[PDB]
Amino acid sequence: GHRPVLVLSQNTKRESGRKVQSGNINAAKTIADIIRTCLGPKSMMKMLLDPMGGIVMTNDGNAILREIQVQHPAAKSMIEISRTQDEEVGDGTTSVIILAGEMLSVAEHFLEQQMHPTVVISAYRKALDDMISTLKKISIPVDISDSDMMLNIINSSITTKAISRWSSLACNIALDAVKMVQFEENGRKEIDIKKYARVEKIPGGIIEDSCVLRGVMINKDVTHPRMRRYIKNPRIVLLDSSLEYKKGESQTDIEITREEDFTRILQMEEEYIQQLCEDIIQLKPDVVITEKGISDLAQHYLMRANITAIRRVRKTDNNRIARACGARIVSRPEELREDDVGTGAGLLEIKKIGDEYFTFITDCKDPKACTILLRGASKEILSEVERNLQDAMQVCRNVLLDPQLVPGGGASEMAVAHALTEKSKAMTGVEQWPYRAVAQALEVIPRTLIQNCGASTIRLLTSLRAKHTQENCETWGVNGETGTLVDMKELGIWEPLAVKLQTYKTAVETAVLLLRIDDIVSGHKKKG
Amino acid sequence: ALHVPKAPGFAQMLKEGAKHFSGLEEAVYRNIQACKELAQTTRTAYGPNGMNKMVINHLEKLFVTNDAATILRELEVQHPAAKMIVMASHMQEQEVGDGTNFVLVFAGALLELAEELLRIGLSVSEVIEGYEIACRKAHEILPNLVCCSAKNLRDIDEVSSLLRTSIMSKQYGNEVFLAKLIAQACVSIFPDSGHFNVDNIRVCKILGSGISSSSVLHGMVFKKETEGDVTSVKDAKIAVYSCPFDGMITETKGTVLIKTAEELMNFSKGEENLMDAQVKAIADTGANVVVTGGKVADMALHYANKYNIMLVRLNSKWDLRRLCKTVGATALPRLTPPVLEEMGHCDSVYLSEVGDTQVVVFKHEKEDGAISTIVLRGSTDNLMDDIERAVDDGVNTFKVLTRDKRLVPGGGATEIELAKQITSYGETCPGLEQYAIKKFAEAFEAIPRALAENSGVKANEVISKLYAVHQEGNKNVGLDIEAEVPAVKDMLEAGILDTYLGKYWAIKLATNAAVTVLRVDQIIMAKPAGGPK
Amino acid sequence: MAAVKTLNPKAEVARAQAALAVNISAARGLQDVLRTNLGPKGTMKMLVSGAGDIKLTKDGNVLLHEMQIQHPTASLIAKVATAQDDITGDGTTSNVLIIGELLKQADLYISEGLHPRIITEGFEAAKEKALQFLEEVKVSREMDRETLIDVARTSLRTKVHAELADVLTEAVVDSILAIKKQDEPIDLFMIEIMEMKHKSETDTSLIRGLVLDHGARHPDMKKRVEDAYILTCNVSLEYEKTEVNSGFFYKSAEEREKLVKAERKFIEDRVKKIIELKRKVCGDSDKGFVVINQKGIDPFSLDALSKEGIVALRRAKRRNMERLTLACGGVALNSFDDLSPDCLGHAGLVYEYTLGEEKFTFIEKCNNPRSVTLLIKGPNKHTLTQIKDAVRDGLRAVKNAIDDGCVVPGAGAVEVAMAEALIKHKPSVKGRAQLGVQAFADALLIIPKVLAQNSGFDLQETLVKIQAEHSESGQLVGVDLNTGEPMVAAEVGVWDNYCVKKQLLHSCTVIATNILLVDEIMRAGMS
Amino acid sequence: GNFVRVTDQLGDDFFAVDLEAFLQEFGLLPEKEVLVLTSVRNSATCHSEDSDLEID
Amino acid sequence: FLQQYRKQRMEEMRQQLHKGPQFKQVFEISSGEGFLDMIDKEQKSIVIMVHIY
Ligand SMILES: Nc1ncnc2c1ncn2[C@@H]1O[C@H](COP(=O)(O)OP(=O)(O)O)[C@@H](O)[C@H]1O
Ligand SMILES: Nc1ncnc2c1ncn2[C@@H]1O[C@H](COP(=O)(O)OP(=O)(O)O)[C@@H](O)[C@H]1O
Ligand SMILES: Nc1ncnc2c1ncn2[C@@H]1O[C@H](COP(=O)(O)OP(=O)(O)O)[C@@H](O)[C@H]1O
Ligand SMILES: [Mg+2]
Ligand SMILES: [Mg+2]
Ligand SMILES: [Mg+2]
Repeated sequence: GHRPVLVLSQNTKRESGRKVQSGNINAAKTIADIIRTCLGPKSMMKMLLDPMGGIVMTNDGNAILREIQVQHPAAKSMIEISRTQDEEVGDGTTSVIILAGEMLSVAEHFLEQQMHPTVVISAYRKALDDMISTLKKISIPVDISDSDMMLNIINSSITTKAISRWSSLACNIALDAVKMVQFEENGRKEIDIKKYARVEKIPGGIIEDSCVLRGVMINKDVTHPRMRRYIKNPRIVLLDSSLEYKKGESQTDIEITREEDFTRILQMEEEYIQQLCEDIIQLKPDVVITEKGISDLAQHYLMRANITAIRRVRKTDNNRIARACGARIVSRPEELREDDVGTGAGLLEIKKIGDEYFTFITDCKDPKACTILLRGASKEILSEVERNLQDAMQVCRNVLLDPQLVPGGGASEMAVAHALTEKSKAMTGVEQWPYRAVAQALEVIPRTLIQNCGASTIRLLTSLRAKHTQENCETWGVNGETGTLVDMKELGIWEPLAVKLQTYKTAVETAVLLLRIDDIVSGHKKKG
Repeated sequence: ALHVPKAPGFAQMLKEGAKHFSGLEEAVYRNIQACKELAQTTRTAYGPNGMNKMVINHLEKLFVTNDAATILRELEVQHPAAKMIVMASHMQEQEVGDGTNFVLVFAGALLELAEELLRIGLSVSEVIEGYEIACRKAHEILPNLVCCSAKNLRDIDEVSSLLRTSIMSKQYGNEVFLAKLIAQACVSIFPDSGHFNVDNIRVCKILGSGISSSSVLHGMVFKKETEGDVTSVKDAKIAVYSCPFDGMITETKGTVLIKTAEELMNFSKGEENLMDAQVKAIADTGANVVVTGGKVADMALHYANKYNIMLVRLNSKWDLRRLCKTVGATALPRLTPPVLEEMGHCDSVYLSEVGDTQVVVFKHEKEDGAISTIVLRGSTDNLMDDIERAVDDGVNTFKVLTRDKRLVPGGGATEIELAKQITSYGETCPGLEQYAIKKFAEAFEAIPRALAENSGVKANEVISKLYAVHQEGNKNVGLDIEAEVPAVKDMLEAGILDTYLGKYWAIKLATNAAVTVLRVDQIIMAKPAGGPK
Repeated sequence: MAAVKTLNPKAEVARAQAALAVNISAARGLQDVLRTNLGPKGTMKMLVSGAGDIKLTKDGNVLLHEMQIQHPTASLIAKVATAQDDITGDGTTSNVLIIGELLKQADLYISEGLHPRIITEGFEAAKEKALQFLEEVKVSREMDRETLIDVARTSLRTKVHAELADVLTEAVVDSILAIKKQDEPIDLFMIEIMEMKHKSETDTSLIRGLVLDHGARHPDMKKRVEDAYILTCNVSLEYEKTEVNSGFFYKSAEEREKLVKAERKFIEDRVKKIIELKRKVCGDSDKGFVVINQKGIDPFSLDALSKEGIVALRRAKRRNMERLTLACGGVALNSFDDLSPDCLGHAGLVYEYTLGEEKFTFIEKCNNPRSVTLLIKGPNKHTLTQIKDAVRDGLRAVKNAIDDGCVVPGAGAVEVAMAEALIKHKPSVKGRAQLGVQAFADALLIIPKVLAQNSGFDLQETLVKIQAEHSESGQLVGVDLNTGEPMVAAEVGVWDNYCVKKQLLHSCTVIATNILLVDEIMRAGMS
Repeated sequence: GNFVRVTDQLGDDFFAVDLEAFLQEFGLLPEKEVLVLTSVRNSATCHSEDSDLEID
Repeated sequence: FLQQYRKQRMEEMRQQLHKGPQFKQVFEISSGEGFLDMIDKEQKSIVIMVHIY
């Protein structure tokens, strides 16, 4: 048809200049303002409606941000920052977004004037280095062997979540899970909360009945009623290969001419099943767990040896059982060895919860994996409880790997801001203004805590700044429940240094990344 | 100030297509109106004078009948209270086989009188309690109204007289002939053992000669031809095979592996020789009729013709089982010759033409056997369907009589006596349940009222005469159908009697349906959406 | 307007007071609908699906599922009620009522400028005190037959009509007592619930055996066996193909016949083993042999078994293996390699019943059946469904009353006493959480209010009479649904499950606290 | 695939499980392939001179 | 009762807990020529599912 001469495509949109920078900064500010009120011990929860019909009720920043679909690429960058913070340290997700928004605001203040973004970026990087130095300076060590202090750290981590009502139970569950899943092999230490330390939520009951199991629990039942549903000291054998006759890999058509060959073939199928079962029985086990199917004839031959069999178990669940009971998964039954038999599980029991059967292996001696059994009001309540427990376990692992500890309640923010402000007095350049501005941008955390508590922001923040101008007041923060100044070595709110370092680094680098853009091109085909 | 918003709460949360009805006027009265409308639709087909109805379903199939259950089944009932009443009627049909229209009429009358009671001030609970009390009283009274018993079921005359009343409501004009046919068919069945099987009565419908040409055959009739050349056997020795009349084959896969010219030249000859030997072995046992459930091979048919064997192929496994039952043979799973005990026997098997239909008849000379067939003639398919429905009603009446032999007077006499007795009982009950008991008694008037309305006379005069004669002390008096003016007569002498079990179950089911409909207070209906089935 | 709507223009958002009002309105609508369900004097509801199926019920969970609702708060309350039903099996209507009343009482103070956090703190303190009081007031008793009868009646009378409830009470109590083993958890999978559609609703009863929804597939099978040996097996007696693509090859018709005859020898061996065992155990003709197979039986094996006078059933339910093993007393077999008479169960009567096209088999007169069946009978499908729901509720109630060594008085007496205790404890709570404690007590008071309202009496006068009677004497007095006067629930026989009350308190408090703290609702997953 | 008025055979509350099974049972949906849930990124594809070579 | 598909619930479970990064949105075709050259282009052996709505 009509042909208009064009360089780029019709659907290609390009904008540049101060408009792009202002749009990016306001997008980041809006993203921060979305979750501004979900920070602190007095945070309010939010209902998120899934596009799939689900409901998410949470005050965690990452879930709220991941449930929101946005068009502006700056908001997408902010959501990616939230996800990065969640994946790296598992805490501080709400704080990093607010910090990035405040830093971008104070940067926009300078970009309105005739200051180039590169100068602001260099000042921001200098400030970030100084913040890291100050945070490492004001940190204090912790004794990992002290269970009380670890429980206190986990509590101060979870005081801002809905699970804070059952603080002691949640802290004990998280500490026990992290401690027992901790592993050491070949000179390489690991925690691996992701693979092991599985959280299983069964709606109903009371949350005070939730506990961490000394072993693994799965939603499975015996393959046949004659199986024993209660074994005192079981010997467990784990497999992946099916216990049933299966076709080979190659095309293996038979040609039957004699009369008895058909019955002979069926008899050898049965004999092969019997041989596999006898090879299993030779180790004299009590429980056989398979990731794949178990034939009925195999069940009968296992019963002849009084062996309980469970089939169709997930690979992750089977690995967890192997870690818990100290067994090794074996593919070919004829290659079973004595050390592959799992001895160490002190009880196996299949009990009925509600209208379902659940398999419990919950008396292991020194188990390296666990199931956190969560019981509660409903599915959404248990999902929020699981998220809070995940936060607690992440904080526990962070403390275990890095025993440095940092005062909370905004005390660290004010201390770092004061140190950077004092340091900025001896530079006498053009970068001192952005340096000081991004230093004072850290005060958005105590300000947010005061705002959420409902107290007077200006008076309390001025008093806190005046206190931090003194000679030893690095641990003075705000009480987020009463809206009063308090020493954090008395209140007891402390946070891992790793979380604070990650939060500051991520916020500063988000500001730096969003400050480097002045041109936006959109609408072009993906071309691939 | 131009629109009325939805009320906050449940009204706003309701889905777009959903409907919510709550409260007396919004739910109970609407349900009662729907049930009354359904009863009105079915009412005009009650009794001997009930007119037929032409019902065309969604598949253009045409039904001409006065059977209430069939009419309700072919109707597209959408209101769910009327749906419950239809389920009650169908349950009555399944349990007894007759009295569905009674169930519908009684339920409609009960619900109308319940609406009246609710309007005058009574609560739903009081009406339900009174209805249940009156139903218990009626069930207690009913055994005392039994006038006579069957006292014999092997006699043709007695069974015909008993079934005449049952099949007089449908096909009023010609009921003696149908009664005789069904009596003969049922007396053939029902051996010395007390059990009676309804399935053992088969109905074959062939066009052409009017229903007066119908007859009862001691055996079975199949609308098909013979596979072979033999078409008539006089001393049948049927051997029945469930397997196809062909060489048996492997179940996995069969491949003829030929490695030499001799095998290629000998395979077909050997196969044919094996077929000939098998058919000869079958024929050597004296069998002259072979019935198979599968296909018939060409070579097998050729050798059956060679040895003078009559072949009949039955596609339906039910037909094969019925033939085995009516002949006395065992359906062999293989093509082996039948042993003496497994061989069937029949007096005559032959190919015949009735009208323009080719049929195969397995005929017994003796008036005995396990299965009897009624051959229905007629000039229209719909007419034969209606006659088949009447035959089903008669056979169900015979089955009920086998279960319980007690009978109560028909023609509304039992209903009038029940109404009188329940009214007398309720007049002595102090409390608010007396109104419900009296209304339950009055609901029995709907049966004689419907009979009189269909007969073409004034119902009020008939009911007044019935009350007068019953107060006189005659409990066996009902309305005279064969009269141009309101008149009554004794039906113990007239033979117009209906089963006790039918009345008992009909009253129970109608009362249960009415009470269940009354119990509903709120209705929440989803969007109709789809779901054709 | 809001921040979210700027990033996502087509986003639905309710903030602060708007979100709280939305949640409270949804909860109050659910409460308004489910008020009429509570109590034996509640009104039956009528539910018609899209296809047109009719369902009559009074159950709170069923009504919640069958209302046409698309609200998020309704979804959360439905999840809570579903968990309640799954675990305890009772108290869903009370769950919804208490949640709605808690939200309404909280809004009574929040609308006066009070922050919801204080209300939630008061809720937590009141919940702790209420749990302590409930632990104090529970009546520990020896669960004899009479107490279980009272509990089952207290559930079923609410669920169904009084006479049907009276029948079902004995049915469920006897069924539970039959399968119960001393100091062992009760497995409710061992009480089969079977629906038949021919008799009246009061003809339902308990069979000390099993009822199978399938019968023998061979016409020559016996229709009634007096003394039966039960063989429960999971072995395929039908033709089976080789796993490795066997195929046949022959060169003549005689070879084909030989291969056809020889290809069934594998199944014929197992049929021969069964027949040999039958001939060994019962050489005479009086005793019968019954084979119940989870797998299939081909017509050849059916005929072979029938010729030996053995009635056989195929394609039985998987749970029926355990049910028959516990009832008849045999051993379920996955193979016939070593089968001996000690693996045979015994049934004192096995007969076949036919209902239209549907076919049934009865296994009765067992020695000491540890697995029984409940035969639901009725003239309608909706009647059968309602009776099945009522039976489920009653079985759960009896199982809870057995598992718990105690039982709580009903008729709202425990709610009234608990509210009085909360009011007395209120001065001990420091701060403004006393308002939350008062709201919790008022919300707890909803059950007697709704009971009196459903019974037709005046709500406030009846409630104050109950409270005055309780305060005057200290007894656990509840609402009499016939006269409206105070009545001692324990003496009359109105019992409530202790676990049900505890779960009600915990779940209602948790969900109300979580809903009250929600201040922002979003739907921003589009575009 | 010629699916029209899928609500007739799926309803109005069908979840991803229903659609997945409904597509699988006609054999139109490709078989599920196991893959890493999330990991670190590499983002390289061959090219030229991408070869460490032994010194000689 | 294997037909009731208890596994459907856990299928929904890990479909809900599927991935970490953003779940993206369904691509929307705005022009008829867009649909035409979307189906005409792209690799042939890759299934394309279109939802008219
Ligand atoms: N009792 C308390 N008093 C004052 N501040 C607190 C208290 N508990 C936690 N905080 C502060 O709240 C912050 C945690 O908020 P949270 O909701 O976890 O956001 P994030 O998930 O981003 O860490 C921490 O920085 C901590 O300093
Ligand atoms: N010859 C007759 N005279 C008077 N009443 C009759 C006669 N025959 C049948 N009836 C009455 O008709 C009623 C049967 O009506 P019918 O159309 O069969 O309805 P249903 O099929 O529901 O029983 C019976 O109650 C019987 O009393
Ligand atoms: N006979 C009775 N008299 C007084 N109150 C009763 C009686 N039976 C049951 N209740 C009360 O009714 C309540 C049960 O109502 P129900 O409809 O079962 O609600 P839910 O299904 O939520 O348990 C119990 O709290 C009990 O106290
Ligand atoms: Mg945190
Ligand atoms: Mg009739
Ligand atoms: Mg209840």
